[PDB]
Amino acid sequence: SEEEDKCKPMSYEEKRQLSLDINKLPGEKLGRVVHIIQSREPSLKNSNPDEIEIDFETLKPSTLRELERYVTSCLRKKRKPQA
Amino acid sequence: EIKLKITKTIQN
Repeated sequence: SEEEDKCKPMSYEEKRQLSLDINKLPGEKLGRVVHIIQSREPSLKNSNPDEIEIDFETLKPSTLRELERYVTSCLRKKRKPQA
Repeated sequence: EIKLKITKTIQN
């Protein structure tokens, strides 16, 4: 319950791999993450939804753990509906 | 210095 929103930041390796794990999500699944960051990080909700600007060094620790937790749920499966 | 330009949701 509180481990997600009151989490500590992940390392540079993990943040970078998180950029890579969202890159793995097919457009359908991907649209969630683009939305997640934009929803949690108001400062980048000005980014065009087609070309969203994510700054992994500014995202909240909970944002990272929402992004990672969500994508890993997808990667750890046969994620080939639109890919 | 890490930026993720996720390019998607483009209208078709």
